[PDB]
Amino acid sequence: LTVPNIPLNNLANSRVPAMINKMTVSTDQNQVVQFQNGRCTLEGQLLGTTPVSASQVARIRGKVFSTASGKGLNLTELDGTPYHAFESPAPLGFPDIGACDWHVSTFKVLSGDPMSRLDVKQNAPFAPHLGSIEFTSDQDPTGDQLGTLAWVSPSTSGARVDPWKIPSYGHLAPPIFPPGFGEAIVYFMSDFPIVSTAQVPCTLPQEFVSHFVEQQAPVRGEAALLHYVDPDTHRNLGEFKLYPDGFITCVPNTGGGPQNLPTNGVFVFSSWVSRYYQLKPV
Amino acid sequence: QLTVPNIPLNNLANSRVPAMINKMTVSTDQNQVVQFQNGRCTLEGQLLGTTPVSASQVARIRGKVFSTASGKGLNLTELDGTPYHAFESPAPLGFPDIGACDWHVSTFKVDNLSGDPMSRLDVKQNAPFAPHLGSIEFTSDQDPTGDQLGTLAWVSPSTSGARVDPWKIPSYGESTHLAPPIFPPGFGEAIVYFMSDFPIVSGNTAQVPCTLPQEFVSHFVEQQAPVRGEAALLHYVDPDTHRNLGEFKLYPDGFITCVPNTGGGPQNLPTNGVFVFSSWVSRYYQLKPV
Ligand SMILES: CC(=O)N[C@@H]1[C@@H](O[C@@H]2O[C@H](CO)[C@H](O)[C@H](O)[C@H]2O)[C@H](O[C@@H]2O[C@@H](C)[C@@H](O)[C@@H](O)[C@@H]2O)[C@@H](CO)O[C@H]1O
Ligand SMILES: CC(=O)N[C@@H]1[C@@H](O[C@@H]2O[C@H](CO)[C@H](O)[C@H](O)[C@H]2O)[C@H](O[C@@H]2O[C@@H](C)[C@@H](O)[C@@H](O)[C@@H]2O)[C@@H](CO)O[C@H]1O
Repeated sequence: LTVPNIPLNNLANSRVPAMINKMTVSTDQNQVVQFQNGRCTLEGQLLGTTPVSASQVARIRGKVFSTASGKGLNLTELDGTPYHAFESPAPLGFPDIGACDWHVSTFKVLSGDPMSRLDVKQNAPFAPHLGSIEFTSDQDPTGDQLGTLAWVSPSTSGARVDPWKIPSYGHLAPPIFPPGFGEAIVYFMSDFPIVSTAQVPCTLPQEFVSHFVEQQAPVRGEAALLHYVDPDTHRNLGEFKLYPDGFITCVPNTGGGPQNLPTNGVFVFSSWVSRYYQLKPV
Repeated sequence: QLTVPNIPLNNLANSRVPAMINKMTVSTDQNQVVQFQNGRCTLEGQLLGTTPVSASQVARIRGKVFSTASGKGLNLTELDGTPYHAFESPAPLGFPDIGACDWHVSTFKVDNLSGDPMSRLDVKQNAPFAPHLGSIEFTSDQDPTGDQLGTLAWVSPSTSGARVDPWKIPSYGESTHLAPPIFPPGFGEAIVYFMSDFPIVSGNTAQVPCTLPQEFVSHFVEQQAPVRGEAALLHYVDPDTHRNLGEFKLYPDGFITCVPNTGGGPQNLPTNGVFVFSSWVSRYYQLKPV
């Protein structure tokens, strides 16, 4: 097993199309998350709606159809092949930013302005598991539309967007529980236009996901001990544990944590360790 | 030891636009020379041109809005906001390389958002287009200010009568330190182009070619493998049956070739195959047609 030999700031977010710009721990270190993207086991098994490429993250494709009030999308996979309402929560790569309006910029798969912005609410007709969502748009999209989540905003006036939530979809990756004993889940944060924190967290950089899928490495221990290394001085900046279920922890120093580390370090696999191997605080 | 990504073609990203690869092809003129600045990396992991590491850096722009007596522009930075220094690159890393057309780039202001946060920056590749020196002019129907970060959304012709040719690169300048041209390397070989659907208005097709899938680029950067021959022989393999569907050569300078059958080529291959490194071979190794 290896992890990507790529500095953190050259890694992509796995929940929105953006680069990672810092790490952090949650304000409540017992907080449980259940992100559906950026989920993959160390052996390379994708979970939830997680796709392989950073260019599949938080994208939607579907055929426009007429609903009672306007238009909707009958979803397909991003490659245009049919979506089958089966075991996954939604088509692969479907956004997982819950409890907010989405604004998705799509094109018809040209003359004039080719873009449509689809404004999607997560209310009753939002049924991505079944394969359909509704939208309003100031443009006139028709046919086969492919696009990318552009920004998010509150579901109702006065509400706030919490990008730590996931949608109700109508094989949902399981919750990630802080494993105890002072360890805290490490979240990888990206700037992203959120109207009304304005950073989106994820639990694995996208290139970690493709790395695990590509490598199909056997898991040889209860956790993988990683070092976060300065690529210029080659000094070890901190210890992290990578768990088989596909998330990373550290022991954050009180009043601090991985948010105080440089954002240009490289994670390097060091050794397999037991589940209760104690980390040096960071 | 050199490997290539164990990822099927349809799960690979384009290295010139933010899109997934949906097929391979060869150019209609098989002697056509290209000089793309993104998707460029040697087998030893040396990035060339403006090529970034991540698929989510591809064809993106960041900069600070400034005004002139005549209009507005962006003073470019790198995508992480750090200063862009004109040195040995054509532009900031990840900067689009779709030449000779108007660009339409959707940006947001980095940091307390209210209302519609997006601005569409309309960029012309005329005189004020000087990304190598670190600035471009734009017009916009919105009101972007401050630190704007965004992604190429679509492209359209420079003039009314014109077409978009996504096989061209910009004029970045003046010496701009371009990644060198890629010539078809002889022995009946044709460069393999990886295509993605993308909104090109008034292109002959709505597709953008690139010469390396983006995950190949990051793979080479990570691996930092030594080059041990004049070319790497690859097989394109069906992941279910494990059978070899065709021979390809991967060159040290960072591109892939095949010998296409007359009237055909890799465009006729299934799109769910995986490239696998086979062996190092001589420059003169003659490929079986595909
Ligand atoms: C449909 C539409 O055009 N709505 C505009 C408002 O934005 C909507 O806000 C609601 C919640 O209030 C919801 O997020 C929709 O998805 C938004 O499209 C707009 O409100 C202003 O901008 C919003 C994004 C909101 O977040 C806030 O910034 C502000 O109230 C109003 C005001 O210009 O115009 C509406 O047309
Ligand atoms: C500034 C503007 O919005 N102009 C509209 C034209 O779009 C511009 O076309 C020029 C080239 O003529 C260039 O591509 C700019 O980037 C565009 O913004 C528009 O042209 C029509 O739509 C274009 C996207 C393109 O498909 C063109 O072939 C087509 O004629 C014209 C016509 O609607 O209106 C202009 O106001």
